[PDB]
Amino acid sequence: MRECISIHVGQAGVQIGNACWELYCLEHGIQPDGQMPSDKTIGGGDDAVFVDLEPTVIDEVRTGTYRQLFHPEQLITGKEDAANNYARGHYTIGKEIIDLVLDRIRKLADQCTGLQGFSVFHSFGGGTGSGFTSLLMERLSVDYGKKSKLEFSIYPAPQVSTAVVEPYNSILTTHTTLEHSDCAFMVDNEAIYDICRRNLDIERPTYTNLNRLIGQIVSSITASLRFDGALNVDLTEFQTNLVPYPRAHFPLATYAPVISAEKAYHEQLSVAEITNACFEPANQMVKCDPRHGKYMACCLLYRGDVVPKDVNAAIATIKTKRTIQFVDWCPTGFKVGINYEPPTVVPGGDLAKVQRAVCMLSNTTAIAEAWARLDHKFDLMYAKRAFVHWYVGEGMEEGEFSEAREDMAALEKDYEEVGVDSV
Amino acid sequence: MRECISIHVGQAGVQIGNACWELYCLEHGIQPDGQMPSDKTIGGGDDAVFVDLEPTVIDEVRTGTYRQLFHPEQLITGKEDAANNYARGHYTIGKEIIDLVLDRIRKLADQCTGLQGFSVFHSFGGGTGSGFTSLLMERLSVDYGKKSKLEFSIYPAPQVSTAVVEPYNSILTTHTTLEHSDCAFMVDNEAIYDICRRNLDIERPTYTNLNRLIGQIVSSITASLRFDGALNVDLTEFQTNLVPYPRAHFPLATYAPVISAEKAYHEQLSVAEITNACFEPANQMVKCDPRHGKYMACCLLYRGDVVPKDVNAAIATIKTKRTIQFVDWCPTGFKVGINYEPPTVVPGGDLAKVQRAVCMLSNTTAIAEAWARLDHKFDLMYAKRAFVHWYVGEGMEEGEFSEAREDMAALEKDYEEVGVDSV
Amino acid sequence: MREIVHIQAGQCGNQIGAKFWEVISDEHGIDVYYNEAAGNKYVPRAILVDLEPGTMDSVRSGPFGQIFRPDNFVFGQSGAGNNWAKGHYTEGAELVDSVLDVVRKESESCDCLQGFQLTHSLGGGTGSGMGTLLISKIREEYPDRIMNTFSVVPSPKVSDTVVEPYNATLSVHQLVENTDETYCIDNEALYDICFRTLKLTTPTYGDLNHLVSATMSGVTTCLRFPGQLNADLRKLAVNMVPFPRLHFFMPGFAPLTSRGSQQYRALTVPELTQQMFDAKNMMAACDPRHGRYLTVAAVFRGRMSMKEVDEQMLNVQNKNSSYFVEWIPNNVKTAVCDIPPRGLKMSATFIGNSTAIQELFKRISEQFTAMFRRKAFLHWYTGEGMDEMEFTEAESNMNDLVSEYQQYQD
Amino acid sequence: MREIVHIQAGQCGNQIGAKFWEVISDEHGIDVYYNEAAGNKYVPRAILVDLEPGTMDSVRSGPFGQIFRPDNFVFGQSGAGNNWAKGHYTEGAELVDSVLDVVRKESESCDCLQGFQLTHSLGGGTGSGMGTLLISKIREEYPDRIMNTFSVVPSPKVSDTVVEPYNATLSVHQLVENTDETYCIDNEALYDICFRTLKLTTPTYGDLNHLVSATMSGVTTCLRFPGQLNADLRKLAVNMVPFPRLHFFMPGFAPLTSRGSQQYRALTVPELTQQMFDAKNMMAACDPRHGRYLTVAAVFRGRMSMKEVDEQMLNVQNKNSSYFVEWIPNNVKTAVCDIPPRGLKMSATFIGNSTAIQELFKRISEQFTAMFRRKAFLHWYTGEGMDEMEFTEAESNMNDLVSEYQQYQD
Ligand SMILES: Nc1nc2c(ncn2[C@@H]2O[C@H](COP(=O)(O)OP(=O)(O)OP(=O)(O)O)[C@@H](O)[C@H]2O)c(=O)[nH]1
Ligand SMILES: Nc1nc2c(ncn2[C@@H]2O[C@H](COP(=O)(O)OP(=O)(O)OP(=O)(O)O)[C@@H](O)[C@H]2O)c(=O)[nH]1
Ligand SMILES: Nc1nc2c(ncn2[C@@H]2O[C@H](COP(=O)(O)OP(=O)(O)O)[C@@H](O)[C@H]2O)c(=O)[nH]1
Ligand SMILES: Nc1nc2c(ncn2[C@@H]2O[C@H](COP(=O)(O)OP(=O)(O)O)[C@@H](O)[C@H]2O)c(=O)[nH]1
Repeated sequence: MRECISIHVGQAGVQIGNACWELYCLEHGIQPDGQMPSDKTIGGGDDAVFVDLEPTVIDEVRTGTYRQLFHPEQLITGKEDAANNYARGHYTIGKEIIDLVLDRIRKLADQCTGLQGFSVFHSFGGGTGSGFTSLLMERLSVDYGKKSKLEFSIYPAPQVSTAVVEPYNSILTTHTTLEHSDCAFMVDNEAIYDICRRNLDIERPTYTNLNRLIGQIVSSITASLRFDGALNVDLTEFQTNLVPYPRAHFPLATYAPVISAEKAYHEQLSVAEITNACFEPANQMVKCDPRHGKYMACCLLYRGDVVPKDVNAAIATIKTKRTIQFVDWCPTGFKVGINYEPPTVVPGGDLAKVQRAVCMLSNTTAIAEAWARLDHKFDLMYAKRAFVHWYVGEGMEEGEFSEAREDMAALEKDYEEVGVDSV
Repeated sequence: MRECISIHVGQAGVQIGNACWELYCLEHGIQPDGQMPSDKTIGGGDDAVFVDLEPTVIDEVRTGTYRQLFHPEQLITGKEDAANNYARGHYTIGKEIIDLVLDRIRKLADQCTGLQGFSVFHSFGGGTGSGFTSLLMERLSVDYGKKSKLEFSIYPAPQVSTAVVEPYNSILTTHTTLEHSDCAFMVDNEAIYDICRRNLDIERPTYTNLNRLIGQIVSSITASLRFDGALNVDLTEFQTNLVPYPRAHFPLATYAPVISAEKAYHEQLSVAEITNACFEPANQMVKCDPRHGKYMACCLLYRGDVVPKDVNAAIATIKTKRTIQFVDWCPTGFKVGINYEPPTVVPGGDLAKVQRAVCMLSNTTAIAEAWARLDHKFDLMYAKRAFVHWYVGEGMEEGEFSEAREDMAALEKDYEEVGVDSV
Repeated sequence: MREIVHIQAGQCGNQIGAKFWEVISDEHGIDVYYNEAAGNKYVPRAILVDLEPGTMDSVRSGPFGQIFRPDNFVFGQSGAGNNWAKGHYTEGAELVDSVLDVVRKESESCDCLQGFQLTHSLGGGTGSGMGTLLISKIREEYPDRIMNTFSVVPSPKVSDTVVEPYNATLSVHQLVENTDETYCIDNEALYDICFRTLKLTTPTYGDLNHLVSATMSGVTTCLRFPGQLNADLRKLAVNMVPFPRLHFFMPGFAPLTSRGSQQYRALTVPELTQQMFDAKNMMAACDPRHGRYLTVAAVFRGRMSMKEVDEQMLNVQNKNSSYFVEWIPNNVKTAVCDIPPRGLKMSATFIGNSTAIQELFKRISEQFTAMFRRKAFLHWYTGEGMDEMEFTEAESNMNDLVSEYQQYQD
Repeated sequence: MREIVHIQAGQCGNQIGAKFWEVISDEHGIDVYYNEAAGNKYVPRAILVDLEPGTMDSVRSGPFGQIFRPDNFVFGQSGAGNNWAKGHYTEGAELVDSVLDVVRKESESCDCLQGFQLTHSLGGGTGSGMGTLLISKIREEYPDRIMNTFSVVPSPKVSDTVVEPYNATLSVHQLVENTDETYCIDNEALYDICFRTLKLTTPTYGDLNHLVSATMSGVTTCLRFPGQLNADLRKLAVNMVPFPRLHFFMPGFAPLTSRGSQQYRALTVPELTQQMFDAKNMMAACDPRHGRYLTVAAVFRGRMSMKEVDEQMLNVQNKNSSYFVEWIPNNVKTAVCDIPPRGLKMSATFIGNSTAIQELFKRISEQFTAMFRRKAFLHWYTGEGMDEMEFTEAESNMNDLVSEYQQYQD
């Protein structure tokens, strides 16, 4: 019934998103629905806003297409080849295609009574979809304040793609928080170009390889908890559990049963053979290390028919390990949710169908680590000279940084105001 | 295409020039062209102004002729047997035939678009062509300022031809400079009546003998660098390299492979067997001695097909000699130019054809020497009485000298403002 | 979209910029096949421009003497030899209007305009005085647009008592005027290759020019057409230009080798990753091993093991850790792009902002203050305005970089 | 072009000037062959002029008594003996108009007029009062044109208590009036040759006149027709006349020898270069070895080794370095001119401005103040005006040269 709206701004997002409605092939929301909004109310009553700043990556849908097309009209596009100077795409250009996107949205986010929701598929570190969304939201939050916002922002990859890239995050977060977003799932490409190279073999992890995998996880969240069924959830009730303080805390993600096809799935993994790898480092998203941090939550998400009586069997075994450890102000437990719906895999794209899907969500005060090191490859140059003059000769600033480095600093600050002491 | 105009005033010039278009028999610019201007644009689109003040020496062309005739009309002529009192030919008489010459020129220098150039074949030390050209230029410079001017002025010969001769140069240079001419190649007959007697045997070096040799050199300059081909040059770009300061510096000339016919050419001289004699005193023009003077340039001109890789072979060997030495404010190097075109010799007139022609151009601060001694055989008499009353009783003066002795003095003055110190 | 408006001016500039379009081999039909034809329709967007009549040489000769012919610039009869004042104050300010009339009736052409990569060789006023003018003339008109230039620096060898005091009055703005980004060759380095490494008992311009083109193309069309992912002509100027007064790129091919049974690692895949990163194979010749590079772009050519390339490219990035500024988090990025040239089976393409080019600067700097100031020879320009300075405020600029550059070279 | 209007006046002047044209042998046809016939058409441009009837003697006699005959001057009956006032103030001022009527209807004759070389012998009022008048009468009319004169100075011997106080009133202007240039003979020197050197128990005018003509011709027609290069009748007065009040030339042939098996060096080629440069063979007899020569012209005749001549002519120029002013850079120039005379096989011709002629001046100077002033005899001129001075202002002139000349003689 009540549909949350989604908007993927920027190649990294468009490409991701693009490979999600491909994963969102899980049931009814495919056949003769093209322009057939009618029927049931969910999966998208017309399974939607694609706004890129590079009319092309976002053109492998309509003009030339790309195996498919939802609704030629919901994919805003410009001409300005790109940007890549945050300001250059957040101000200058942005300011141009932000009222066709904000108009479109409203003229979508305002269809069929009762809104509630906005899943913004992001990706930061490259203007357009790094600087233009910094605005999108500043806008939405201005006209949907009572509505919540999620964002699967793709974190940069230590394989370091671009300089001037590190610094975007900072002049980005600084306002792409309080001024919006209650939750946000950091991805960190580094992760996958590592996992989709280990747990999934693959030599040179192509973007799609990495999309057919950041795309699965997204289902095992949004989708995983966004179609009634049995045990359920509400977007409103997504933070209440996962979100400690308004300081938008970034919950860490972790998928566990990942098996290619060329290797042995082992017939199956006990409903617990999984929920431990699910606790294995290399099976997370943000390449963190909650090995030094008191969870402020933690809540499993099993998928594809499972009987509780067997779940706790590991929620136990684990418990028996002196490690883990929570904080205080939180009942050092879980919130485990089970889905009977089977884990949807695609043709060579997802690689092997599982019997049991498992992907939990915990916000350990340790993400702060792999989350401030990104503040080093910044306090580094961007404090001692750096490419600062482009974020000027293409827009305003000269403290567009600094000014926006404290709150994005006060983060690892806050992340200790919940970890250094018994309060 | 773009042709520079040439005007030879004065027997010494007429005779020279007369034997140059004879040397300028180097290719197409001979057959049925008589009054056939058509075809290719060079060597003279009608291979031209001959203005002498003695209707006769300049009459061995048309009336009686002399083995040939370019264009009966371009050889202005008077009646006034001669003159020889600078004023007597620069003022008095000159003032008469200077508007048939300046008219003819303009009505030549203004044919076929794009001018640029004036090669004034001279010869100073004897009015008419010593005093009438002092005016020609004073005129041209008045109606072609934007155009450049070269002048192969033949320097007097210590075998001293005429008194009152020494002193012309002085009341001549004084204004036949700044007020015209960017470059000027001093010949100094002394030279040849010596070289065309040594390296060319010959007992009593007849004017033609001396013309069939000042004539060759001129080709290996003007011609040598005035018909595209391969490596090239532009008149505008003749001083840029050869001309230090506006103080019209007189570049010193030097031809190297000189062999009669009656003696052994030695089959050939290594392309370097030459470029050293080319650095032997006796093979120069002005009987100077750059043995005491920091070159401000120096640029070789090889002719008749040569491969660079062998040239520097001597430009090297030489370099290895502590001597030579440049100034400072100039990259103590060269500007070497090679011509594939073979060295054109004439029937007994040029004496033997070479395999490799070589003639460089350097302006050593030592020409000043053989160039101010000519100021002695003047400060001598022309300061203590001298024939000064003719340059009066045949025109104005009484300081036509002196007044015009300082700047022609300031010369060996300047020639040290580029040689006494490290500036 | 990367509509690139290729500019090519000056005699001894067209000659190179010409046989470049000889290197851009894909002709006029008859051929990834998912082409990225940047610039203009199927006729070189090129806009040749000469002061004299050099727009013909081999320009309109044996190679491809059809560069949109009915547009070429000459004006018809002129001059401008080796006088900067000329072709930037005089016999050219005539032409400008002509050009800045045909580039516009060319630039526009619907599709978003990339910028203008202007070719030419610093220090020769014909098209290195006309062009350096075009820039300041294309600039302050097309601010937004990014400008490029493949300027050629006069080999320290020294042609002309003027092929030197020339350009030093260019890098007096060819770095404060439109030129947000500009690669740079040094004829010195070019002789030296056809000598100090490659063979050739002498380098015919038909030699000391080859690399000049198989190096531009090796940075041009690539980072342009399909290959691995993509690239345009501007995100560059933002990852390769840490500062305003920017820095000149020090390009550098690699598989130059020489004839012979080229078994010198016989183009080993890791060879490209060495056959390149050295002054023995750099087009500016300036001991890179001097100061670190503020950044560096690579462009591996000729389909081969992309693994080895990141395994090798980081290698040296992990090797001479003494030459990578180290205050610019990941001062390098590779690029692999399929379809190879016409004789290597593999080939790279250096493009680094190495503070070593400093040399190839303080050169055309200790000749002016050491000549055109040590006394004179300038009394050849004043003819065309240029009175007094304009050679000192110009010396109080390009001479600066010494200091500027020396501030991170460290 | 050197259209020379030859003048010949006075009895004892025509006689010499006549047999001159006897010396100019090339007749009226029947003969370098690239002739320089200066003067007039094939009839001596000569314009003989006598006060009495002397225009006939041997004039219109055995030699060539056809000097344009139908023009000759006499007026018809007259006189003018040895009275300067006469033929320059009187019985001549009648004739002048006559002459200055036929020289003009002769001078003109199209071709550019050289000037006028006027012959005569100073101190004899017939044609050395008429002529000295002609001058001041050809002058201040033909300024431009250069005038010449082969005046003959009355041998110190002293004919007439008047063949002396005569000319002294001539070199009173025959050097301040048209005479930009004038050679000069001294009869004294002429006896002396036919005595002190050459033989002759007595010099018939048919002796003391020979040299007079084989000396003029030796400076006339040469430096005129073909020979080596060329020459005219005026560039001379500019290389041989250092000053206004000029200086009189001291002519001087050489191969005079005498009969006998002339083996005195038998006209050795170097002999000419000695047989000439001495007072034992000079036509003014004035110890040249006195003062240096401000200049000197030579004119070797009779085809022979031009080498020897410059080898010899500089020789003495390098020899008596004590007699060449030495403030006039190259106070000498040779001249070689093929075709020889009628009996030498070789022959030279001195023409020097030697301050030695001073003597041949202070002579006709210590006779006036030493006579015509020492008291009188002048009471023979006053008859025809000439009252008082005019013999003292004339003495306050030619006497000057003493000083003037003596100022470089040194
Ligand atoms: N998760 C994910 N990340 C991607 C994908 N493609 C690129 N990226 C990463 O996302 C960033 C790429 O951003 P770009 O597409 O260059 O830029 P953008 O911000 O999306 O938009 P523009 O500024 O207009 O180019 C880099 O950090 C890439 O490593 C993809 O398919 N999936
Ligand atoms: N180089 C060279 N110099 C010559 C030649 N002929 C004459 N001269 C020089 O020119 C001068 C000789 O001039 P003359 O022949 O006496 O006179 P002119 O030049 O006819 O006299 P004007 O008509 O008044 O100029 C000397 O300086 C000679 O050295 C010649 O063929 N070549
Ligand atoms: N790289 C390169 N340089 C050249 C070429 N031809 C000439 N040059 C050099 O270019 C430098 C700059 O001046 P030049 O190019 O001649 O100037 P232009 O005549 O205005 O084009 C000179 O020093 C030449 O040596 C060529 O084909 N390639
Ligand atoms: N050398 C020379 N001197 C002569 C000749 N006839 C006369 N004289 C000189 O002339 C003077 C006397 O005669 P001249 O004055 O000529 O007589 P005029 O012609 O009647 O005036 C003397 O001084 C003679 O020396 C002659 O034939 N030869």
